[PDB]
Amino acid sequence: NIGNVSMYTVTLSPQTKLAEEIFAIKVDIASHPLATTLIGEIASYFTHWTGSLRFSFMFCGTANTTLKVLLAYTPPGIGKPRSRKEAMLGTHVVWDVGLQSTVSLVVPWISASQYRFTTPDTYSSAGYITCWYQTNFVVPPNTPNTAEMLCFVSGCKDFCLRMARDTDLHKQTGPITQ
Amino acid sequence: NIGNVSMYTVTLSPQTKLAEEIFAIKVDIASHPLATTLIGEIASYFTHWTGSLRFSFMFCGTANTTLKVLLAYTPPGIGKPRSRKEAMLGTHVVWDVGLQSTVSLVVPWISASQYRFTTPDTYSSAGYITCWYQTNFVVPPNTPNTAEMLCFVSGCKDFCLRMARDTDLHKQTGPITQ
Amino acid sequence: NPVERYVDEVLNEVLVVPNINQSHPTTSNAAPVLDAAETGHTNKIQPEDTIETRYVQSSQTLDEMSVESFLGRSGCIHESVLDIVDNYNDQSFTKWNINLQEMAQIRRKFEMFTYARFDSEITMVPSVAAKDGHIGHIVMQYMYVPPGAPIPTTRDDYAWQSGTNASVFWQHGQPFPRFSLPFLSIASAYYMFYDGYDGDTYKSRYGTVVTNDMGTLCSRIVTSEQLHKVKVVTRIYHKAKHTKAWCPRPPRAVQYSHTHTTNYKLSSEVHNDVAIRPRTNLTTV
Amino acid sequence: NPVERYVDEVLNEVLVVPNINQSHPTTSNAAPVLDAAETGHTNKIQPEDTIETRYVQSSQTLDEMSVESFLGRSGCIHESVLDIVDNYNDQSFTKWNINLQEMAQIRRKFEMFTYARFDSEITMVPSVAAKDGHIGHIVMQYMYVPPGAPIPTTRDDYAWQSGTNASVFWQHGQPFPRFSLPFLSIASAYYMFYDGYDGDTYKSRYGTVVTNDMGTLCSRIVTSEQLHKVKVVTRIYHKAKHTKAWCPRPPRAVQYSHTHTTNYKLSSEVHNDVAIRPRTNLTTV
Amino acid sequence: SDRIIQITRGDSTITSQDVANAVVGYGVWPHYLTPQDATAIDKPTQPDTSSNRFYTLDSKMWNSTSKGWWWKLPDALKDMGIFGENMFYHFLGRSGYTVHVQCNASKFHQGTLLVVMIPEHQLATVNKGNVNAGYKYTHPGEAGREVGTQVENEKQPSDDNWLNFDGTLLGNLLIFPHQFINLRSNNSATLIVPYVNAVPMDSMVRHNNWSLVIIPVCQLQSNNISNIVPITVSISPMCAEFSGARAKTVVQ
Amino acid sequence: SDRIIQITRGDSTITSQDVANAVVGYGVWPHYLTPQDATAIDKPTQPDTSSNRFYTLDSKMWNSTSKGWWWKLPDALKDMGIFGENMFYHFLGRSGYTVHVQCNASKFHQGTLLVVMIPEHQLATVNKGNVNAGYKYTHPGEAGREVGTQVENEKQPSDDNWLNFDGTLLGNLLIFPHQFINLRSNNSATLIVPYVNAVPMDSMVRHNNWSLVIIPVCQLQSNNISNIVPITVSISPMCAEFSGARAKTVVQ
Amino acid sequence: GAQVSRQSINYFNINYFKDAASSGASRLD
Amino acid sequence: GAQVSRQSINYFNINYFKDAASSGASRLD
Amino acid sequence: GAQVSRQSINYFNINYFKDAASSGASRLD
Ligand SMILES: Cc1cc(CCCOc2c(C)cc(-c3noc(C(F)(F)F)n3)cc2C)on1
Ligand SMILES: Cc1cc(CCCOc2c(C)cc(-c3noc(C(F)(F)F)n3)cc2C)on1
Repeated sequence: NIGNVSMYTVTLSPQTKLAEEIFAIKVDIASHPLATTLIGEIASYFTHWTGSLRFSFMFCGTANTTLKVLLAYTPPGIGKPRSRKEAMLGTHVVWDVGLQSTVSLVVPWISASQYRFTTPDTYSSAGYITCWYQTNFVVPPNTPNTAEMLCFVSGCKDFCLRMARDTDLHKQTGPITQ
Repeated sequence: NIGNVSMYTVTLSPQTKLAEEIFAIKVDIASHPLATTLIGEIASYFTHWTGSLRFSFMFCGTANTTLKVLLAYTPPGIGKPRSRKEAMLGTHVVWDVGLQSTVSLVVPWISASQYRFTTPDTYSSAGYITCWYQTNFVVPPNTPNTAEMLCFVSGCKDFCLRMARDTDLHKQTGPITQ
Repeated sequence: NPVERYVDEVLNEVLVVPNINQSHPTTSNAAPVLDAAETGHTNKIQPEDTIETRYVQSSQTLDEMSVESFLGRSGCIHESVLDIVDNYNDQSFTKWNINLQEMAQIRRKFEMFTYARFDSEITMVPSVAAKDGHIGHIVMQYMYVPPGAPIPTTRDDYAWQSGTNASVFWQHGQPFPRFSLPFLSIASAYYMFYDGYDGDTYKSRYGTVVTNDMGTLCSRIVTSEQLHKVKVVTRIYHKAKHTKAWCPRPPRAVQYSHTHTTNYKLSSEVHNDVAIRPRTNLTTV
Repeated sequence: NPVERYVDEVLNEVLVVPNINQSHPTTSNAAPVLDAAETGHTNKIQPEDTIETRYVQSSQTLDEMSVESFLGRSGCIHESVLDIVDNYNDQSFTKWNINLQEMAQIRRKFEMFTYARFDSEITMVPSVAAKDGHIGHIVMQYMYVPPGAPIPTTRDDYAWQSGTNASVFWQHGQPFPRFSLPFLSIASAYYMFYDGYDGDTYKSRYGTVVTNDMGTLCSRIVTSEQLHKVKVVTRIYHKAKHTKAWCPRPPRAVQYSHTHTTNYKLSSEVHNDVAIRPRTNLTTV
Repeated sequence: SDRIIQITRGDSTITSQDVANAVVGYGVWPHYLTPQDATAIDKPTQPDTSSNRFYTLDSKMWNSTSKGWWWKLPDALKDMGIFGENMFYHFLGRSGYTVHVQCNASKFHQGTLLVVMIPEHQLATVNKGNVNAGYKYTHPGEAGREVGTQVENEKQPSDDNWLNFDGTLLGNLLIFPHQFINLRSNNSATLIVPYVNAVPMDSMVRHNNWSLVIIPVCQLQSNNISNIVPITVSISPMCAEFSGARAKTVVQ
Repeated sequence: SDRIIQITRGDSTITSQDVANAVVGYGVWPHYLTPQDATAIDKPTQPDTSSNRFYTLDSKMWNSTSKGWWWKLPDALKDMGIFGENMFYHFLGRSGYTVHVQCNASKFHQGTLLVVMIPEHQLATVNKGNVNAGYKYTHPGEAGREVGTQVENEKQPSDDNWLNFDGTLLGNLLIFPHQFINLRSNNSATLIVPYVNAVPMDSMVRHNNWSLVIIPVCQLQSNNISNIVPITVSISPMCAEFSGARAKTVVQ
Repeated sequence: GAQVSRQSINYFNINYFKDAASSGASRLD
Repeated sequence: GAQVSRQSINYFNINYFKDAASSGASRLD
Repeated sequence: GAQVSRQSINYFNINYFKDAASSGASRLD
């Protein structure tokens, strides 16, 4: 997918098994799927971060496609959840798709220390965001049997970065000439 | 002409074709025909310039010689005008020669940026000044069939120079000795 | 009490982040978590709206994230080399067409904004390598030649007199030279990007090269020819002071190729050209 | 509020240029664009009189165009050479008849006025070239010998005692020497030009050489003979401070030939001697 | 109702019964040049209702393989009535815009367009050294550029939508004024942008201030593919003013 | 001095050092349409300095046999900058004018031109029954019509200067706004005319409001005939305003 | 020259050169 | 010795040597 | 900027940089 706009969309569809997993990523602001986002890029110019993160999701199926999804945040000190039941025991939002296409899940600042390192460093690893099917993806006849979802990220009022440093998300391996 | 006082005069005379061109120069304060004028020499000790320029012309024919001339300023973003019609669509003064021998055309400051570079640099190239015959050069019998015109230049109340630098209108290629 | 203003400067507590207030369970038909990203606006929901929060007194401050702080650090923008190999007259002087495009580190930070207006602090770090064993007494001259002024073509060109240009003479063994420059543009802000040309034909130049002419930096070893050859490398550092920036933009994702242009190279396997790391699948953290 | 005066100095807004006011179409028998250059006066017409202008608030300032600014920058006025080749006693000292006529760059600026009165700031840049590999401990002495005082004829002449003359001793590795000099003329202003002689016969001298005697600058390497030979070049820079200038004049159009004289050389094709570039014809921009 | 809009400019009125609000770029509404920021001393011409009106560009067809489209302003409006004439007879111009992108389908169609207005979108060329995009490529006119079609001339700009045709990642385009046309929610996007530049007025011929970029982030799908789903763009200048009049510039 | 004049309009300034005052037609200075006399309800466009400026027409040569010249307004200004563009993109237009006729010779030349501005100069055809002057004949453009030259097509208007090309006597043209350029006295004529019509605005393409007629009543004589004595006309619209914008009308 | 202020904890905020470009980093907010 | 001035933003305009020729560039106007 | 105090034996207690980490050893008690 890298090199395509499809690297930005998650596909949903009618499931045959219940409570299936949709996606799972680390919540660390400068960790991998989210390092290249704007907040991830700026966070990469600083050594420490703190505050709550806001993840939003916009459903892009037809106006006749329905779906209920569970978005969960698993605080640290445990592995990523292996089932919807395990995931829903953490912080979560049950999203019902309807007239308003977008939902937001806030990953609260739940940490031992007041700040965490922006770079991938275990001790200050913030947990995971996983998405599961709450019910199913239902559609009437003659309607596309698959649909995309876009995912966004930004910082809440308490977001803050500290200790400026150079980034490792960009480099120079030769002279930049005229 | 260089090396003669005639490098300072433009010759006018009875024309056989209508609306002929008399002269055309760039309006840039430190550009070529006007680099050696006093304002051009001082402008050459600075990197930036701004403000309006005042061009004056003094007719030197006999008191019985008549003439109407169109002096035009063509703002940038277009080539120099190829005809009197094309030129008169820009800023212009129709000069009627009579008891007062001199006329002045003001080249208003019409620029994108607040200043321009004094040195010949396209982006900040200010346009052109062209002169054409509005009617003709008429004289009675027994009168010289040609006459000169002198051209002057100075700066208006808004003229201003900035960023001092060394000039390229003078050099030293060997020791100046006793 | 400005003095109070001064105390905040010393402790770096000028811009405080807000507190988290206590929230409670709710059951209503106002659903803040729901919205429409189509509007082009970010949902304004805060933690108190989704979970039940406790009251926490935020001490964090945003001073370090200010535009002044982000762009206010000296970074290298050029490395000048005067390497004496076999001809002192030809090798003891050089010139550089000034720009902030050759070093990726600082170029990328400035390019996170479309326009930026600032004063500059230039610091120079010269180092003399004794190729044959001795450096003698090295004295350098760095001269700023604004566009239009005469550029020196020999180590004794009359232009080195510096009758009007600014020159900084540095003597080996003295502190690193440093000076400030005011905002130099003919416009109100420097263009970090410029979607324009200098003409309307197929041969017109495109980009910041049309607007960012800063002149040339001419430098030479003032000392005359010495028996032992030296290689003098002068690194120029730049720092922005009293900064303002407008219209933020996406950070450069691929390597830079050339100055004044957004041109880039792309290989056969594109994931190597960007910092994005391939995920095994959607569910592998 | 002089303090207000100080703020203007810091921002360089002491001398403001006037605004352009809005003007309107006119039909009258007062024709400002018309005049007579014969009068020797410049027509005083402004843009509002010829075109219809809008109201624009001018922010430009003329501080940098002041005579203080124009003549207030250090330029090289001399390059002194003490080259030890084969006789330390003869080559370790020299002298220079002071003047501001040898370097075209600053000479031309000062010569844009007929008279000028100013104080001077002299800065010296010495550089020791190690011709054999070592510079040892170089200590220099620069002595100002006003007209009449005894000029040294050997490196140990009693005149180097400097019992009354001003001498500056510089030691290699210390900052560049610098000192100020007050306005030195016996008249009220320095003559940049002088249409006069020192007598009334065919052999009398003509020009500024009659009025601008400034004395001699005698210098020597204070250190005694060292095994390794050095070549010390001292460049003298001058800057005018607290300046006043009278009767402006046309800038020098051809190269200078000699000091204190307006003499010039002219070749067979004169357009090469002036900065005027040949036009193809009257209508070729 | 928060999902209806009527925009009146000059003699034109545009409506939409399924909007997602409107975006005012950088929060500044277009306004005329003030005497404190002005620099070119001659009195500006302000065509008013004759130039500040909606001009509808050529329609584009959105299909399952579309990669995007882009237009540059003021270039796209160069052959449009009085506004277009004014930009060629004058050296300088200044203007804000109301951009209204239109695209309707049905409740059984799905797809998403990211509509963005980028200031100073300096295009890149790919794998061509220091050769930059040529003038005629970045001045397509009202036809704009359909990403993924052009015959590789050398000065042809990048056609990589995921890298914003300029070396930065697509997902970050949201930092610029933008909206989405998500077929299940809305059928139009409205962006109102002020004049943004480092000088108060500029050449309308050599400099393009804004670029309208429309990229389909979610593929158009339905079970009635033979029905063509076009995308139409209508742009209205706002507070247009020109200065430094002369003969008409003829380009290329 | 009562014999000098400087007329500034937009970015143009015209001077003359030998005038015979100025004439303000019917004593009314040009002014914009007021809401009490207006009728077309849409808001007018007023180009201001971009259209209200002097436009110089093609020069004519006056010789011992010249019979006259005529131009019709606004037709003569149809290919003139912004004013010309505005008259074709709009259904309606309204405007006054400053007409400045220039002709200089010498103190040893003699001759007299009657310069007249006629409202509704409906031309006649001679000996052709009820066939009227054809559209292209009365719409010569900036080149006007040189009396006594044309190749007799049928719808060609009258070329009889003594009958004002309309069946009335020349000596009575003085009842219309006019001036004379008597070579021994002046070298220019200046007439400033308001908008005159029975409706507040009108089609700039189908209706010509004023006609500039220049007839040499006293033959040009001198003892240096090889020196050409041209006549140049410069016209400046005043208070030009247009209404009812649309696509550009293409004529003939 | 500089801006002395009092409360007693004076903040002599000196600017040593005569150009605005010469001073250090700007105050925030 | 130098000219302290007040408004509070003092402008200590110091002249470090005892000769007029020693001071820096002159004030304009 | 610093805290001038009076009794007359002033204690100009200067802090030359704009960061708290820059000052010397702390007062006791
Ligand atoms: C965009 C943008 C912003 C800027 C300002 C860059 C500052 O650039 C310089 C640099 C880096 C060095 C010198 C310089 N180096 O040495 C000298 C002197 F000491 F010789 F004056 N001047 C001058 C400028 C204008 O350039 N492009
Ligand atoms: C006209 C005109 C104006 C001036 C004043 C020129 C200042 O000239 C000098 C210079 C350049 C150097 C010295 C000098 N160099 O070194 C020394 C000292 F350090 F030895 F005192 N004095 C003295 C004067 C009067 O000279 N001619």
